[PDB]
Amino acid sequence: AALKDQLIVNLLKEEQVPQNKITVVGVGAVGMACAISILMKDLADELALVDVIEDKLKGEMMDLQHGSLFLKTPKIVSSKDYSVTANSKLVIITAGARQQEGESRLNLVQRNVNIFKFIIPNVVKYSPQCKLLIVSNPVDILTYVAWKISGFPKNRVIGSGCNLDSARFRYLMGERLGVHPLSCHGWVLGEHGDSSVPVWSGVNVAGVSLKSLNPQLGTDADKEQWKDVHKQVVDSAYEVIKLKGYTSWAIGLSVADLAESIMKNLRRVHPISTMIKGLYGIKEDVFLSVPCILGQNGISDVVKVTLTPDEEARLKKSADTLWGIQKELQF
Amino acid sequence: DQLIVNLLKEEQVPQNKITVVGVGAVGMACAISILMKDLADELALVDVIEDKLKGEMMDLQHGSLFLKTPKIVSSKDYSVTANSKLVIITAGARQQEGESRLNLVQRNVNIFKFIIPNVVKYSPQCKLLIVSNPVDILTYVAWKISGFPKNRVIGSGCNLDSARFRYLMGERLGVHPLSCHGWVLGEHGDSSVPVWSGVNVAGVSLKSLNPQLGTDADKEQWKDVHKQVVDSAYEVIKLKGYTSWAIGLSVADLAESIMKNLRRVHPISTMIKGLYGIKEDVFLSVPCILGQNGISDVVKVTLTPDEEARLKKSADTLWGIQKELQF
Amino acid sequence: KDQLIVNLLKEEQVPQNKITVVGVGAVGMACAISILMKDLADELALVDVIEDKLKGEMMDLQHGSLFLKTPKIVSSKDYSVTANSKLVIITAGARQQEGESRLNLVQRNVNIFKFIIPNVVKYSPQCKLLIVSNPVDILTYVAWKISGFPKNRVIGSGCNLDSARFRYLMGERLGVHPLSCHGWVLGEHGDSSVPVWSGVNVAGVSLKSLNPQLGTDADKEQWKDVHKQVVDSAYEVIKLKGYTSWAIGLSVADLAESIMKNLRRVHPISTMIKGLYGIKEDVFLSVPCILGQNGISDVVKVTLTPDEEARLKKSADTLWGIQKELQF
Amino acid sequence: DQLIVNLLKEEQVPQNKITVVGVGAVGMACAISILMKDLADELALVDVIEDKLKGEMMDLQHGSLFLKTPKIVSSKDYSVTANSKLVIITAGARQQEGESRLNLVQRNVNIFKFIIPNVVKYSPQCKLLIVSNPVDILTYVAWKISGFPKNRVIGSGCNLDSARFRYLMGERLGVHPLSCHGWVLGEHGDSSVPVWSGVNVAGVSLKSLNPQLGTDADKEQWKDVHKQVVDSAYEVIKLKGYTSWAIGLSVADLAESIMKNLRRVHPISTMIKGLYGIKEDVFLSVPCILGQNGISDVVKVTLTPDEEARLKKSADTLWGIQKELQF
Repeated sequence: AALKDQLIVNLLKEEQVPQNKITVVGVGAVGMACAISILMKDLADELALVDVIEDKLKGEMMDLQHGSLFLKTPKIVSSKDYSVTANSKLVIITAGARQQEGESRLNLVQRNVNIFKFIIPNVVKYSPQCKLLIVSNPVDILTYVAWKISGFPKNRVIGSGCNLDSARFRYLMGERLGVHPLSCHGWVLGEHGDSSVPVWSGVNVAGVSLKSLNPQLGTDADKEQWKDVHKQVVDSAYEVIKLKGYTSWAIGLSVADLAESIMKNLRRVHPISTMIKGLYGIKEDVFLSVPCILGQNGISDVVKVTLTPDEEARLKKSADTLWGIQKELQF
Repeated sequence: DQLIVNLLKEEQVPQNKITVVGVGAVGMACAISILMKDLADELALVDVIEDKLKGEMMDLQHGSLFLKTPKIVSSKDYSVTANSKLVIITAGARQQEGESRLNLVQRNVNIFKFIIPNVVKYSPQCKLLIVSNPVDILTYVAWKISGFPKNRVIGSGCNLDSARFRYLMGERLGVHPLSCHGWVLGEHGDSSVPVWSGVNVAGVSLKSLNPQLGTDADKEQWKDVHKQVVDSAYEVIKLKGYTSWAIGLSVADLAESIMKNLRRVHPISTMIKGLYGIKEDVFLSVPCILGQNGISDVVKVTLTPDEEARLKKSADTLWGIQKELQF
Repeated sequence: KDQLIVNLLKEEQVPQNKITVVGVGAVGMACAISILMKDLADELALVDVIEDKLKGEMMDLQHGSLFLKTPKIVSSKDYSVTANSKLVIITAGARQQEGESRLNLVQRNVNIFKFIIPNVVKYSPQCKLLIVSNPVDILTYVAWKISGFPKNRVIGSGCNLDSARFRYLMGERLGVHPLSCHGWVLGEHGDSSVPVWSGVNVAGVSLKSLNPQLGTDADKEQWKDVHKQVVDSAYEVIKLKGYTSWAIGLSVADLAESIMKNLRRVHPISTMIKGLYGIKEDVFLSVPCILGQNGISDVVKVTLTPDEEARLKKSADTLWGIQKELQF
Repeated sequence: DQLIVNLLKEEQVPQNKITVVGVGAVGMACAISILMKDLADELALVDVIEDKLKGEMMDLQHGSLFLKTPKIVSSKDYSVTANSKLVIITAGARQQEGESRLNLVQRNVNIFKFIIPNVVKYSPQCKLLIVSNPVDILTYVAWKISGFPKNRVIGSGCNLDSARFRYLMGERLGVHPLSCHGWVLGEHGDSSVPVWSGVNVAGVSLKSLNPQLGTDADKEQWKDVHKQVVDSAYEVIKLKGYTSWAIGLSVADLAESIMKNLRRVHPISTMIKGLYGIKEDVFLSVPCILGQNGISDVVKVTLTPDEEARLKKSADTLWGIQKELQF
């Protein structure tokens, strides 16, 4: 308009050329938790939202845009069309059918396959070089699904996996000791949720392992009953869902932590879900959480945790179960 | 005990504590924004619905690894709010269809006669920040019930209205809203006043370049920007059912000024008797200096006669409702 | 270690948000620490001709890595270390000596820039250039000429720190945070800068509308002394501590933030103003500029009084009178 | 006051104030790090050279627009430090060539007999963080002159040594130092102790994979990492003449745990009489829990016989000198 041209003289015709762009697919509670956390950590210069419900999608977009004065992310966009996501560095998948009472993982996954067969090829088309971060449950199997459909190399398809399980473990460990979770170390690996593995040998403060002071740590003979910390981790989502109906804030913060390592090329070590065929005795195409070095090319390296026979067996059983489900999937 | 050796029988007194009352979408957006900005060393949540409260508290605690707020607590018992520097009220009644204004406001008075005295009892020195709508009269109600001096009872007012104005302003100009200046004042919502004489970029008044700016003669109809602001909450509610994120960021911005004693200027709701021709105890949004004692100073905005009449009218409407309230 | 970490990907890292600082004097290291603590870069490169000092500064920054989010800090006298920078900040140059004319001082900076700038352009053809070396406005012209860059990608820090100082002093007078005190100092950085009194305001309330003599000798609040303090600032600080560093470092990192995050905020920085503001020469002067990922894309047009006009024109004449004598 | 109307007679007092004593390169690096981490609502600087002091203050004030610390003050008079939560001591004297270690400490005692009583008069409830070298003995000196309980007198100790270890470890492994764990304890400087048993990534002890880790038979020669840690300051001093940036960031990390009550674990200098077989009043670095009350708890590291003997030898040297100081 004329007033704008009285106020401002334009000296450059510029192109879009997005530079540090993140897409979040799905604007349910998880997706919007991821979105607000990413915004308040200044990780992106452009944020795109995608979902199939157009009213909801646009109203979330607008609500975020109205806070722009208080943010440092200049462009917030949304559309049901995936061209809005073009040139993302990182695309976060939180969409999918949510599990019904009594529904098996096989049935739920199969319900999601038709959804992912639409989303993933669309994401890959408009951002052929992006990293894919899968959050939708069940996380380990859906990361496999996204990997197979995308054709992406394994380093660029990542499941959020046990990142939050380990965060929950450290929160509860810290509450017990009276120390901040940042200084309380412990790793929950393997399958996300009920079959995860607390690696008791690695639980430590300031490099002092608890098991060195308490040889019964994590067993039924343990006088402090640290096995119940892992049980609380396993039961956390059910507990929160019972009180408030869903979880959102912690997974959103967890996912923004992963986004930070990717966008900033930090090469921090995260318990996240990666294709571990060839490692820990696994012989099939399976995604499980191990400590992964996460940076600008996704997962480039893994730490080799020394596992006991019991821990290794729990891992192999998960991989067998996972593979048993996956080979029954109709793509 | 074998791992950690205690050396100090110390007792924990909260130094920079904030309480949010109400854990609906508005209160939780305030909570998450306050946690992300590292403004409190303790966050307390209060609501009457005990399971939903506890579940929100737990969801936040599970993210502690990613935060710098080492204690997050909740309870329907207001003792958990003790020693808050700042208490943010988002609870209240929603209008029933066919219910009248005063009657809705009176129901809010009855609600606040429980909430405010419990807040005052455990944090006698806190600042009170009222976000519940309708904000201007409910700030008055909180002020009356609390007994606090006026500098320590604040309404969020037109803070979000102005941020929306600066967002829409920035879209027309291709400029970041941080560099687009404009002020919406008065009664939050439909009767608010955009002060066209102050709209500027880099100290260049837009009205000086477009003398009809804001009027019906405006060739670019910039009054539609203020209409978009007035309709904003309505459009978003229609689309997604409620608003949460923008009000949360806006309230965290006020909390930052208070907790860090910044003395930035915000368009917030304060008790303006004595100014802009107002004679009664009424709260309207003007530019306020916000710091560790609340609102200590106001910027005197030169208003046109039409603008001044609008402020006076909405002050009359507010006082008409307020003098019928039963405390 | 191969037993501990198993490599899964053969990767060649390309930095995506790299910044270079040229010159590791006090101004350069202040820009460096501020940029690191604002998490603006995924890689920081330092360049300087003093090899020992340069390496000691790099090591000292690297030892703080644990407390930072910038995973790679490198340095060399060789500009290959700067390859693929989004943003290159020049603080190096010559300092005037006893008996040396201004023209000769600037010419020594030209000859220095004739080594630095072509090396910067060799390794980062698409970078934005931010010139901090004094005399700022002339040397931004020198860098632009030598680089062959289009004007949107050569930025001089200009009056950014001057306006920040004005806003600090304004906030001290009023008891308001400088974030809420608005005023613009434009034109030439330093002695000949121009305070645009018409724009000084709080919350959109122009102080001149309340005080018609604002900024004049008849002003009873004597606001002219605020600008005089702005002009004298560097001199007072240099007299007391020997140099200035912290403030310019913070203001450069504020500029770096708008560029790296494509914010399109408005800053009083030095841009090639030929054909604008009544100016006819290829000269750099500070006006309110829209700063983003392509540099300066747009300029706000401040309405100037006749006095303000004449001062900007006079600065343009002064700058051009020097620039036309230079040997590139 | 046509522009601003005052509404409140406030006698403002600082709520989150930090003081830095000494504006040499270490002190100013501490200051800029603390300003940029938004840790304080007021920052005070103190030193004996008035021109240098005022100029550093002015240089910081001129960046206020880019900060969130609304008051920055300085003086040589300690009244400017009143009501500090935390006071950081970086001032002192450097060992001249041919000067005995005992004489150097005593010269620092004499300076501290002026500094510490003035700090304590104006901030009787502060935590004291001693950065001046040699840190371990000077934390003792400040403790004795202040009369403070041990929890409130903290030496920066081995915090930076461990950060350098983790930097060098991360460089060897291709991993960010945040994910590389290792602890350097004891006396800051040539005699520090690297606790090889705690060195790990993701809870995987490197010693479990390499039993010779840190010994002369170590095929990867990790002992050279701790030698680099010990030689670091000397190398950087040789190249640029002093060190500043890293110690500044390290101090601001400790200030963060104090100001925000984080209760993180840091390898810092604390009175450890009663632990590790030590029977005198000496300060050494062990893993401490750091919060709003200073050092409240300590992690009990299992030390091998060699490691226990290094720590006890440092204790003996420390006490040997401390025994001979004139207070």
